[PDB]
Amino acid sequence: PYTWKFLGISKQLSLENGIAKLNQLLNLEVDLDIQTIRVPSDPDGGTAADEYIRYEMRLDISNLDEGTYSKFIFLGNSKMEVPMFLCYCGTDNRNEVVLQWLKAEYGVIMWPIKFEQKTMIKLADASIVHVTKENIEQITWFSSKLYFEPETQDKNLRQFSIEIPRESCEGLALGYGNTMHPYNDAIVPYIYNETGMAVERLPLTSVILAGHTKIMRESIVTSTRSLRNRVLAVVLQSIQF
Amino acid sequence: MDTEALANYLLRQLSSSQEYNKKLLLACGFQAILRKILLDARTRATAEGLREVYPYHIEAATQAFLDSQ
Amino acid sequence: SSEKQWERIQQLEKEHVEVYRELLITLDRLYLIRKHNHAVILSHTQQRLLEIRHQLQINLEKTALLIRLLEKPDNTNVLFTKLQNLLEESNSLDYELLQSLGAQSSLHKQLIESRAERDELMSKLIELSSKFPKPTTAGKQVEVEKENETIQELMIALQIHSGYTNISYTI
Amino acid sequence: SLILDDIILSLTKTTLSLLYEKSKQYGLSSPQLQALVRLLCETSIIDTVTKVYIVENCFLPDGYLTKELLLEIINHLGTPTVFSRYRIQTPPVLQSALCKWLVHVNISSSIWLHLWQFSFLQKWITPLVIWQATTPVDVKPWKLSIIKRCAMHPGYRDAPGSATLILQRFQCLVGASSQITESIITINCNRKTLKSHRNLKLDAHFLSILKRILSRAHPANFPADTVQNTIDMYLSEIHQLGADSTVSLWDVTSLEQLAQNWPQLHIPNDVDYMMKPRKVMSRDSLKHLYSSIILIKNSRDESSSPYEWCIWQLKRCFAHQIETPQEVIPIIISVSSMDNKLSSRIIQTFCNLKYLKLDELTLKKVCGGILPLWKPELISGTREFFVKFMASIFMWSTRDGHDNNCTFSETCFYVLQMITNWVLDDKLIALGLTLLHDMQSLLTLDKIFNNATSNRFSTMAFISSLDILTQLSKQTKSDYAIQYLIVGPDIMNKVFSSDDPLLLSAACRYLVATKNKLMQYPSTNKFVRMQNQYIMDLTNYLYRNKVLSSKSLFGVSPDFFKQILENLYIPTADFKNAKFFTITGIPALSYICIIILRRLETAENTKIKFTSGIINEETFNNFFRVHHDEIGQHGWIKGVNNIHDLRVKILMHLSNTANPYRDIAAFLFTYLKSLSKYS
Amino acid sequence: LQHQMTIMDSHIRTRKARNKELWDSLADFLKGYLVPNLDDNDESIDSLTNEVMLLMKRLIEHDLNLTLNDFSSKTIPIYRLLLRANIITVIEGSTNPGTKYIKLIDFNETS
DNA sequence: TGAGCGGCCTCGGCACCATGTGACTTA
DNA sequence: TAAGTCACATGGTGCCGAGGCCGCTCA
Repeated sequence: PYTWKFLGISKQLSLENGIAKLNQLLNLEVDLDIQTIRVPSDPDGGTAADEYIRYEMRLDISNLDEGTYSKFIFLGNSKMEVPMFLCYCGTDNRNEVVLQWLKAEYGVIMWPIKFEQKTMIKLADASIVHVTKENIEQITWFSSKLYFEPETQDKNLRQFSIEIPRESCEGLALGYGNTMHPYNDAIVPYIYNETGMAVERLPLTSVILAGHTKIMRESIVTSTRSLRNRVLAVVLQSIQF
Repeated sequence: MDTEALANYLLRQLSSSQEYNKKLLLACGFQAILRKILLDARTRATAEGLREVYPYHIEAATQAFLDSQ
Repeated sequence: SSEKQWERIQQLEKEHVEVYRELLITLDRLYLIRKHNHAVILSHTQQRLLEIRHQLQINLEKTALLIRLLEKPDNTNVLFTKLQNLLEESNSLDYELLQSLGAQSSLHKQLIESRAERDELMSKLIELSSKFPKPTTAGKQVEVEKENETIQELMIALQIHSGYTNISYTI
Repeated sequence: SLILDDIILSLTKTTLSLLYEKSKQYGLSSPQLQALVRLLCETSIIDTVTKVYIVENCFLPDGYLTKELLLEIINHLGTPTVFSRYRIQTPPVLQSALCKWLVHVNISSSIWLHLWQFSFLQKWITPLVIWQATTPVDVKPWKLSIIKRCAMHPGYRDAPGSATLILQRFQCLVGASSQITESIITINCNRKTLKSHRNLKLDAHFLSILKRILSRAHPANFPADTVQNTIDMYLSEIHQLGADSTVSLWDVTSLEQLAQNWPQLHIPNDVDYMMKPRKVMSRDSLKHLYSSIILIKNSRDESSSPYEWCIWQLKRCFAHQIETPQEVIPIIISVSSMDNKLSSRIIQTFCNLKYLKLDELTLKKVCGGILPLWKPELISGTREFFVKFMASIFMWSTRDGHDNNCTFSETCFYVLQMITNWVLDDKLIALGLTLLHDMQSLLTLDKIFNNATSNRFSTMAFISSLDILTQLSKQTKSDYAIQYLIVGPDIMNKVFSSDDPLLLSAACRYLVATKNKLMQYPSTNKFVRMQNQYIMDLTNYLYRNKVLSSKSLFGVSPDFFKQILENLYIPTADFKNAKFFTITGIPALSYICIIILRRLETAENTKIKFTSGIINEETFNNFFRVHHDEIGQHGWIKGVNNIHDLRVKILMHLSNTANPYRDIAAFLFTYLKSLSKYS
Repeated sequence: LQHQMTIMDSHIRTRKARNKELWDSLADFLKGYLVPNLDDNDESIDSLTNEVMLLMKRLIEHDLNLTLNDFSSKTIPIYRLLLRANIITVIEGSTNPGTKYIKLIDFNETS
């Protein structure tokens, strides 16, 4: 239950320099981690300019809950119109101090990120593909639940959900064929063919993967302590102009 | 419902300024009894491991309290 | 059901004027091609006169059976009342257009003079800002400031809670 | 007034009524309010119901509340303690009503917070300590500890909900002072008591009384509208609570501050806060001037922070990234309407087809906010770029098939306003006039501006261009070329054929202006005979009724014009070839003349009304035939005996100061020797 | 800015001044109002006031040895006034039960 | 101006699946 | 020691009757 709030950044800011100023301001050492991930390793997802820069800023004091574990995750690519976004979990009041310092030090323009319906479908696609230490990608199947809150006159239809079990989801994926985006290619077309609902047009408020994560229109909350690389990448292509 | 309302309850139970102060101190003592009894109830519930308290917990706590009083 | 009739005759008259305009255009270009062999590359100065003769034929027909219906007021046909409704809504808003245009033009003049004034002010302030010179222990200072804050807040608390009858802003 | 403090010194029944009525008429001054509250608090011979009636009905300030009034009030809000027994206890209902009246109107924040621990004051202290907390540095963990300690304290009633409101305001304000939402969780979770606390009533009858008193008070100091807005925003701050040597630019609070430390001023890189938007001077008191201050402190170039902020927040609006693309659009418009480099950069990077496809509404708004003020830096290449942009938007509008789409016409109106700004200056006037001619060429194409599918947007753009041409023709001091006032015959005859009365009036205005300019020009040039052709065709179409005898009308020979009349059935063939070719026969001016005739009948109180719904020679003759003896004596428009006299009398009424059709009457009064005497 | 250019063509002192002003204002307040209203120590206000300033100086300097032992019977109303302000921490010592260690809450933190 | 019905809505009690962790077993 | 099965105790979503204030609302 770690909600991730997403904010975009107008500039490619380099964090390996100047973080000592943040350490002096906050009177505590942060555990900045540098990684260079290549998310679209699939040939159909692109084979060039796939490298990202992943920063994991962490206000490390103690490890009991998110009151002392408000992580910060930054992702960046210099070959894009918008070059950087951040996402941070927890509810500590030092996080907005970190954001204010980031603004006042790098001169960046920061705005909250809202996901569209197709963006949420692509994020649900991204959050099942897991990278393994043997450098392979594994699709872990979760019993999804598309959850809608339509606005109709006289509040005729307040809300309606579409629950899809795990074995039915993998059966739909195997029926479509060998694909790496199951929801956008197999689940959503099956829903459209059966019930007539275009879920990329309907007001979709959340899709819930049971036991793993439940992404919303403005936040992503995950049972897992971190956020995988595919979700970060899909958020990064989401905010492009 | 303030402590002065409980003082009003006590005076209408018994039926100037100095007696009002006496009754206000009595209301403070009554609140102290209730807080101590509820603290003992949580202590015994946590001893048994239950998150909430139950009537037998607080009955045993108040019998132990009135045994000493 | 009368509103349905008016809506229906509305799209019928829209399609009617559309098909008549394009029919007139196709008829005139058909005459041009049939008199020539393939001359279809006529200039803008000729296509415009084709548009002019189209426009005068259109408004001449409008006036022509405007003569036919408005000459004798029957006051019984509903098309007659439709003509007065259309006319009274057409001529109603004519003055407000020019009034709003003139007011917004005066607004535009105000924009022009305000922009000129701000351009002058920015020019002067850039000239002045280039003439100013460039911009150029504290361990006990923060401690004595903290002591000042604690002493003044304790003074506020003692002045209020003791019922002292002179509360003032003591620096 | 002096009656108020005279009654006050008298009090040191009739006096109460006099004080009430003089407060309801004048209102007391700040020393008068001080003396009144000092007299009311110290004595107790006055009845308590009259005390609360005074503080709810008589205390009416006139100007600023001085600090001494607040200090005197604070002296009376205390309670007798073990260190102060000589002073008497102020009645708690009087204290609560005085705090409520204070609601009606760093040290002082702690003063009000330490008075918040009083139980009976808590229902009205809370708006004061909310409104005092305006800055993130105001809150502190000791304040939070005191608020939580008094909130969770028993023996109180209003403390949970109101203190939860205080903590919610603090959480919405600072975003620091490590997390206090779990402290809110420890306090009540009913969402009902603080729901009633978050909306507060201020006795709007007393608000109206103070409103009228303050409106009677000082000119240009508290006008009524700003007072109502300030009260409304102070209430809405309660309502929406559910969700050292150098000086920084934030800490500067007054215009005096900027002077002595301008060379010691440090501009911060906090662009989003200072560009995105009170009687107290603070960081947000001078937030208006920050954008200009950055461009003064850092010399103007296309790398400064406000330019990048405007570019980025406009790309966000075009890419549908922002939730509300109407909060930052006025900010971008206000910043970039001036400061020519930023506006030129926005025009170069956004005024094209690609960003038109993304969002045409925001592009229309930025064209309304940038184009009317722009003046080019490079004269060459501007015309070709603007022709390309207008062609692109015209293809984009016309491929849709919907003629209701008015973006091209609206941006055309904006660029005609830009041409107005260009021709206001004597330099680069040829570029503006050529762009005006290009816009006139685009506006008159029969894809949006037709005789069947009307478009009044295009007519408005056209009459705006004609108005700018008339205002340009009156400038003698500018030696522009003579060829830039004509628009070709192909536009003029087409817009003469168009049935729009305002557009015909604008065309007559353009002809009147260009002839009054062309009178000093030689009488035989390439364009003088062109203007002569214009006026002879327009006069023949408007008044003469001699179309068939002319050589041509609007470039069309009258044989075709007669052949259209052939096979064109008319119910009465008395006068067919001259019935509807006049001022009453024009499609845009037929019923207008009938309205004018009816108003002339109403003005003269004529018993006879023109029953026929068309003014022509046949109807005029029949109207005199049916009522000959009534027309002969009295009961109709005086001084009119024929249809020509009727048209002249109509033209008199169109020349009055009540219609937007002045210019057609002046055109007929100018270029007609018979009508030259009616000028 | 034109005026400032014409003028220019031709700090710790108020911090310490306000510190000393707060010191003497507190001294006048305690020597004239609070102790005389307490009217204890047989109207010898200064003898008790010396101990009062000692306790206040220990409170401002945040002495860790402050407790209820050094408060006399005359200073008990003063301590009750301080407690009513809710600006002090009342915590019983773990090493010495019954001795309530007393210090002011931090008036300067920005957490 | 004053009583007055209706959507709202939150309290909270209940119902049920969902969930994370220690204890214990398997390899 | 990595992984698995287990009941267990708490988290949480949905549901609904009670009741309150609100929101005009109409005479």
